Amino acid sequence: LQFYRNLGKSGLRVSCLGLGTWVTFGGQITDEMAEQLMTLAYDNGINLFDTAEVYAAGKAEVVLGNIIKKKGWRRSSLVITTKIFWGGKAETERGLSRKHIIEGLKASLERLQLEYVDVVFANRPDPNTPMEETVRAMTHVINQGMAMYWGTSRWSSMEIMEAYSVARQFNLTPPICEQAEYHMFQREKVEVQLPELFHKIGVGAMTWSPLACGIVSGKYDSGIPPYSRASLKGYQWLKDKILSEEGRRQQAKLKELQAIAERLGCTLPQLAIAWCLRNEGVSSVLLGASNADQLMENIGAIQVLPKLSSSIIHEIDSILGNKPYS
Amino acid sequence: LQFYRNLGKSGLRVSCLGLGTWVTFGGQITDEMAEQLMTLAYDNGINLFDTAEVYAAGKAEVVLGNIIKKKGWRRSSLVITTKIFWGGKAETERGLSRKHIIEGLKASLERLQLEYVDVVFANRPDPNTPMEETVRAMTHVINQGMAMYWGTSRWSSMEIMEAYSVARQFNLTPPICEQAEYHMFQREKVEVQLPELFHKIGVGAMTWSPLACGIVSGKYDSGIPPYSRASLKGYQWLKDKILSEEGRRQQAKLKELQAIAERLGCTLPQLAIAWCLRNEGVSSVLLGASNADQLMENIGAIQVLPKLSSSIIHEIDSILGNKPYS
Amino acid sequence: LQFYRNLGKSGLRVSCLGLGTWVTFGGQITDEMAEQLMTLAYDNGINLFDTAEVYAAGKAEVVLGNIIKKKGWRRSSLVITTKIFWGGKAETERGLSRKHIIEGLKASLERLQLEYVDVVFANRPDPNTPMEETVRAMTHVINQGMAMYWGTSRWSSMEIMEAYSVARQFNLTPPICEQAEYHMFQREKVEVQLPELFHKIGVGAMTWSPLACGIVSGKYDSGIPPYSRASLKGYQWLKDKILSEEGRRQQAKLKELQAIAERLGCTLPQLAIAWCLRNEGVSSVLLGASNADQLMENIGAIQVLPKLSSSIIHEIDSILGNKPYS
Amino acid sequence: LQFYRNLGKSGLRVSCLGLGTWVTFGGQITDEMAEQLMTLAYDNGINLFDTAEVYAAGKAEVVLGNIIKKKGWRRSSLVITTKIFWGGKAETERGLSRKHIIEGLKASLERLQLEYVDVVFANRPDPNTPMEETVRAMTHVINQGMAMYWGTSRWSSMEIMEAYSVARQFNLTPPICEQAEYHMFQREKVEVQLPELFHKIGVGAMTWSPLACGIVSGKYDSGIPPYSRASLKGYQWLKDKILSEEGRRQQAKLKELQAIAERLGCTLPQLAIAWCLRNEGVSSVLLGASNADQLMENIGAIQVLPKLSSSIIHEIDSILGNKPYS
Amino acid sequence: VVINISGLRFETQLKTLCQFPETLLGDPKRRMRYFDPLRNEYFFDRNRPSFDAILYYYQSGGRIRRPVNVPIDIFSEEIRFYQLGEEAMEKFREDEGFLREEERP
Amino acid sequence: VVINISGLRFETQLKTLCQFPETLLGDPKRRMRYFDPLRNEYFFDRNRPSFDAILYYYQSGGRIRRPVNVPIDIFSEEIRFYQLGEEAMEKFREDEGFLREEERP
Ligand SMILES: NC(=O)c1ccc[n+]([C@@H]2O[C@H](COP(=O)([O-])OP(=O)(O)OC[C@H]3O[C@@H](n4cnc5c(N)ncnc54)[C@H](OP(=O)(O)O)[C@@H]3O)[C@@H](O)[C@H]2O)c1
Ligand SMILES: NC(=O)c1ccc[n+]([C@@H]2O[C@H](COP(=O)([O-])OP(=O)(O)OC[C@H]3O[C@@H](n4cnc5c(N)ncnc54)[C@H](OP(=O)(O)O)[C@@H]3O)[C@@H](O)[C@H]2O)c1
Ligand SMILES: NC(=O)c1ccc[n+]([C@@H]2O[C@H](COP(=O)([O-])OP(=O)(O)OC[C@H]3O[C@@H](n4cnc5c(N)ncnc54)[C@H](OP(=O)(O)O)[C@@H]3O)[C@@H](O)[C@H]2O)c1
Ligand SMILES: NC(=O)c1ccc[n+]([C@@H]2O[C@H](COP(=O)([O-])OP(=O)(O)OC[C@H]3O[C@@H](n4cnc5c(N)ncnc54)[C@H](OP(=O)(O)O)[C@@H]3O)[C@@H](O)[C@H]2O)c1
Repeated sequence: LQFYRNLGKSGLRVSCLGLGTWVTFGGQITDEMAEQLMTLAYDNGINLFDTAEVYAAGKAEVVLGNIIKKKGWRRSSLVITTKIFWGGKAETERGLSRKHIIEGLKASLERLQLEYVDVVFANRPDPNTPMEETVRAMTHVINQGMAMYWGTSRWSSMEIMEAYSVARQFNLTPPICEQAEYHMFQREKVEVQLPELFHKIGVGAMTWSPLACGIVSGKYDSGIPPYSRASLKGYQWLKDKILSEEGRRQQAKLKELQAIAERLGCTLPQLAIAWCLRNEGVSSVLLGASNADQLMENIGAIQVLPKLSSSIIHEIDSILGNKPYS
Repeated sequence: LQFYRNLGKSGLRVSCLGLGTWVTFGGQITDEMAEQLMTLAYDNGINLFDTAEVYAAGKAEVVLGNIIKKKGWRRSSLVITTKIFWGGKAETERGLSRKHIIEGLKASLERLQLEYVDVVFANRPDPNTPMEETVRAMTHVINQGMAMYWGTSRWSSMEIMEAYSVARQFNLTPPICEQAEYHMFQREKVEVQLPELFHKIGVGAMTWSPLACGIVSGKYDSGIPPYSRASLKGYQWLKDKILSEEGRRQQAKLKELQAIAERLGCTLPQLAIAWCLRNEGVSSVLLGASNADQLMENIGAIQVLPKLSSSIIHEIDSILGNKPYS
Repeated sequence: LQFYRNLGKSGLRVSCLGLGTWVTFGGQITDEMAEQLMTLAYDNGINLFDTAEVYAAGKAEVVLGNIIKKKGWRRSSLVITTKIFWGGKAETERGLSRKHIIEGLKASLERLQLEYVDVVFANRPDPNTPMEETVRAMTHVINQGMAMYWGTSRWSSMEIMEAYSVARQFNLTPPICEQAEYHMFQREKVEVQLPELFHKIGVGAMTWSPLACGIVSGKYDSGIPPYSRASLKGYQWLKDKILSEEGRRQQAKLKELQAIAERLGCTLPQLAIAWCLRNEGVSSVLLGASNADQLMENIGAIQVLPKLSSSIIHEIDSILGNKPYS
Repeated sequence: LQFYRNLGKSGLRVSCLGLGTWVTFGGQITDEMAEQLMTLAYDNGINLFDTAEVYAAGKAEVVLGNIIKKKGWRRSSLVITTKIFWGGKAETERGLSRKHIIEGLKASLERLQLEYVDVVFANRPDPNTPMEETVRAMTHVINQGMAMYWGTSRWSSMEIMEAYSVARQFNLTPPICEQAEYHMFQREKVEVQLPELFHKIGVGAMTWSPLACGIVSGKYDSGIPPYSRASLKGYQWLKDKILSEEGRRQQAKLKELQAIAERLGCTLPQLAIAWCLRNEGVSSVLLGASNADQLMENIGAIQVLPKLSSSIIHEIDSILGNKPYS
Repeated sequence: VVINISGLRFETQLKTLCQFPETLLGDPKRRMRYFDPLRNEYFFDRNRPSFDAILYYYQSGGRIRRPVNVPIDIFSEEIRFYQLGEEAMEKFREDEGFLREEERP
Repeated sequence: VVINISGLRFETQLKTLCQFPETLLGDPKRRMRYFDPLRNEYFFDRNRPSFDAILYYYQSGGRIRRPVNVPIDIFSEEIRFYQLGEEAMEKFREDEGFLREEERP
């Protein structure tokens, strides 16, 4: 329906698709494909761009900050996020302490060459640091000007409620968003838990990896194609999930959904992206592409969403069968 | 009565007339008429100068910041305001979010070449952004030094009371003023609503467009004079309000008030400006002029106010007949 | 008794005498006498130096900031104060608003060439500005680093209690001191009112003009000596207070106290300074001198204080007779 | 057990040994031995480095800041502390006032050439300054960015509870640590008092001088060796504690503990360091060395700790006999 | 809205007080002199336990009780001070049992 | 959790309210419309002294009292509003002595 929607109940207006960053930027794909990938995504209305400080050991940000410096886009028209967690080998360089949030955002604001990011994310929950230190540290970088909002990522629905009860007590700022994984085979958290937080306290949801790193892309039925994600080093954990019997059963479940894709005049990635956007409790979907012909067919999946009637939803549920108990 | 009065219950002392800025500055009139218009207004005791960031697409501020840089006036003797709302084509460049208030005031503090404005105004209410984000954002730019006070504009009397109940809860700063339209044909809000807020919470009133963009100026009886406001492009909405039967009925009501102007040794703009200043619930009136001979006759309308007895008020009410139900 | 005492109940340690600044610095005396006056006062243990922004129309600070720049004293060993009130002809340049405290301290931190003063004083109470604006403005300049403490001057004992009930409510900083006039002929406020505030809330007292601008100095019995304070322009109000019958009655009361001065091996200024220091509710006395031979006899009045027994106090009370009703 | 443990309940992860700084750095040992002493301690996993502003009259920091500037270590991998108390001859240059914490940390951030220290310590309690001023001053330097945490040193267990009841009232930051002396002959405070604060409010313990300035090092049985600590000037108070009968009785108690050292394949300093680390209520031990062969045998005392069974603890208690009454 | 009866915080909605738009608390020009713009509340220096039955009169929609501790000469003043009207004053009458005297023919 | 009964702050644990997972306060979808995300509390505009015996019902584990000041037609509505159930409604019955009528054969 709406293209530009609010991030939860905050004032940030994000595009419903957002170009992410992983192994592609600074790693797998080159630097000229990266500048090509951003200019044909920014021109199609997408303003939300993600990164972190663990991607490519701090090289995914230098290839992202060089594009915006060269292309000359206004900073007021973009939304740049950044996650903080593992960015060092030392002991005092990974965590959600006050020393790492203030230093990690300051060092990742020179690789991006900016002056502030829009949202700064806590990449995973820290059990050693108390919750009062992480809420006080994220409010300090907002008030110094280094960010505008903050949000959690991979936190449970109890630790988001715990980092809100602290912020409403010490007069600090609560989080505005949450990054939770969401596709057709991991739909537990964003369907039964996060829609209750959106009505209670008003956090959003910014789902990541909607194609399960290319598993739902349908390229993994006959084996491993060359120059794919699983054919790179460090991704044996991905390849052992599709070579196993559990992944091939999902590949057996992808054959019937292939038939529902061609019925609606689309392909299977264009269904799986627009399947995530069928709700109102999801505020944006973080995409990912390796070349230009992958991306422009993914942005085209907005028009698939008005074709997504209640009948096609109700029988996709029959093929998957992993509807969570509500 | 008093020339320099307080802005509501705050500590800011403003002149009761203040030179505004619209289509004139940077648009209609030239740049040499603009520097002439400010030096013969600052020398007559007026210190309050208004602008915004939507006027002339961000060119009304460059012609205002160049005058104060050239004329060499002390910054401590002036009061410069600025409104924030529409200042971009993008989606994340118009609103009252935290991202636009902090960026829009920072970009409009380079076109003015200053270091801080005195009041920063919210130009119209935003329904998407919650009230806690706009009060927290306006308190952030005050504490960083980029402003001194803040106020609302075109907000209802409920959303000013809502942006005060938040500020007294989270220990933030409430607004000090409100810009509401006020002339002889729009006198509803500033007469029955805003005098109740001045006694309850202590906001002021800074009325804008006292001549209804030249309608009360008496130049629009025989048609459209050349080089007027209605004769410019983008002002068909003004011209269709005076060519309609509703505006000509107001022109029929301006013929009798023309007779009351010459009785008191003044003209009809000098009555209409001093008619607004007859209260104590109005703290300043924002003027507007196109040339020097328009302005010096408007500043002269201070002395008309001690001639404004209760008899002339009570029969001007009979000619207009739009006295609101109290 | 003790030389370096606390300023009230704060942590600031001030010398019990402090060299002030008025008509002498930048006005009456020259600039070479001024540098001579500071180096022979700083070497005798006095660290507290006063100024304001109305003295010599902003020239008493340029002659004070040039000495510390030239002599090369460490900033951590001094205590420099500054009062804010009248420092401009305009309407928005005098008051205790948020616009004048932030601008007046910033402009008076370039004439002093420092980065921060120690105490910033409100020179007289403002009836137009509400108390919540002046406490919020003085807490803003402390948190920005431009000052360290703040205090009131010429405020009544109710408006110091009102600027404390606000600061303990909105979580701001209360004042630490108060400048009240104190000599043998004005001893009402510092004896019956300010010792109750020192026990209740913990403010101090920093008395000013202990010789009543040279009236108690004994030089004004036979008339006006040349090159005195009363012989300068703008001081007719002083001269009409000593030429009147009321001042000559005080001169009649100074003849007997002249006899008590020579009994204790001192002169009459050395008694009147040490008469003020006989309490514990007074934390410092702000001196004032015109040449070197005036000052070194005034700093010597510390040793007169252990000679001040209860008998000499009880009969000085008999000569003056203005003991306030306790 | 664990090498890198949390500092109390905060998020700071410190090594259980930390190289301190006293008479050695900038004083006794040279500058080339100092750079040698840090590089062979940083390479063994120790990141916690201590200093203050009274050591060598402000020269222990210039020799510490020059090493990190030259060696090129990342600031995010270190933990640098600093204590504030006596750093001037003047009266307003020693204390825990707001004027000395803000100035003393700013001047000690140019001798270290850093931009922020990790913990800033209050070196001893101040009875003149109220507790609300010291908690407000330490929260001001944290929020300005000049530090990250703060802690107390030599404060009693009541003044740490008093500087916590204030911080939880005015919405400030409580301390996270406490430096208390701890060895075999001063074990009162860290064994019966500070383990109650770790469970109640969550402060840590960072013990200093574990060898009692070389008394437990076993070099002081036959007299004073040359080039020792007691053989330097200004350390007569140390020499009169080992030449007295009380210290020789401790030397009589060191002869039996010499026998327990060789039984476990270690020397007596390697026992005394690992004796302090046997608890969980102690978060780090601040070492001290004069040359390289002293230090590398002290870092080796980690492996002595798993040999420290309950039997060797229970009979070391029999030799000393100063077990506090629990 | 927040009402502070000499230290006790009573906090109810605005539409509850607007059910009776003729009383003290219902009229936005009569209660406006008891405002406190520093704490955003109305401060009355009245008896503490007598307001627990005044607020329940607005919430229930017309019923008048009397708490057990407050005597009758005290609770008859709070109905006179909050200007509840003679309709509410006579509803307090037969709740205490004392019926008013009938008009003579 | 914090419950704000028209100005009076009651603050209990979450596992106390989860002992009775069918009432108003026990069901996280029925009490969710009374939340207040600015102060992090639940705001009910009900009678003040009647909730002191509702909260003790959860804390003690099932007992129902009645405070002395609140009458029976008031306290019978708070059990109906907080949806304590007929088990708790009939436990309020014989506590007041009034036994229900037996079913005729
Ligand atoms: N907060 C966290 O903890 C966290 C952690 C990890 C990632 N993330 C975010 O998640 C975002 C999404 O990353 P993702 O790569 O996992 O999302 P994804 O959409 O599930 O992965 C897409 C991958 O499949 C391929 N692909 C996309 N469309 C295709 C199409 N039509 N046909 C064939 N192949 C197609 C692409 O190249 P290939 O064919 O070469 O595979 C791409 O690499 C990342 O950018 C990152 O910002 C967040
Ligand atoms: N907060 C908001 O949302 C908002 C929105 C809009 C404007 N404003 C403020 O309102 C302020 C007032 O603007 P305005 O122009 O609408 O006020 P105005 O006084 O009603 O308009 C005066 C216009 O009429 C003409 N005029 C003035 N005196 C005259 C006289 N004696 N005889 C003949 N013509 C005369 C002038 O030139 P012409 O004859 O050529 O017309 C001028 O353009 C603006 O400066 C702006 O700061 C605020
Ligand atoms: N907070 C406020 O509102 C406020 C207002 C005004 C002043 N103040 C402070 O008050 C401070 C004190 O100023 P003040 O001049 O009025 O104090 P003062 O001690 O009463 O005046 C001393 C004057 O008398 C003369 N004098 C001093 N000792 C003398 C001696 N042994 N023999 C003969 N003459 C002697 C000096 O030169 P002469 O002989 O030439 O007179 C000097 O000018 C000022 O520095 C200012 O900082 C504060
Ligand atoms: N917060 C406070 O108030 C405060 C006050 C004072 C100190 N401190 C901290 O305490 C820290 C520890 O200082 P410290 O010197 O007193 O600790 P220490 O470990 O008790 O003293 C060790 C001294 O003994 C010698 N030594 C060490 N190991 C030895 C070994 N195996 N064999 C022979 N000699 C050995 C060393 O050289 P020598 O043989 O030449 O003696 C060294 O000088 C300081 O760095 C400082 O940061 C804190």
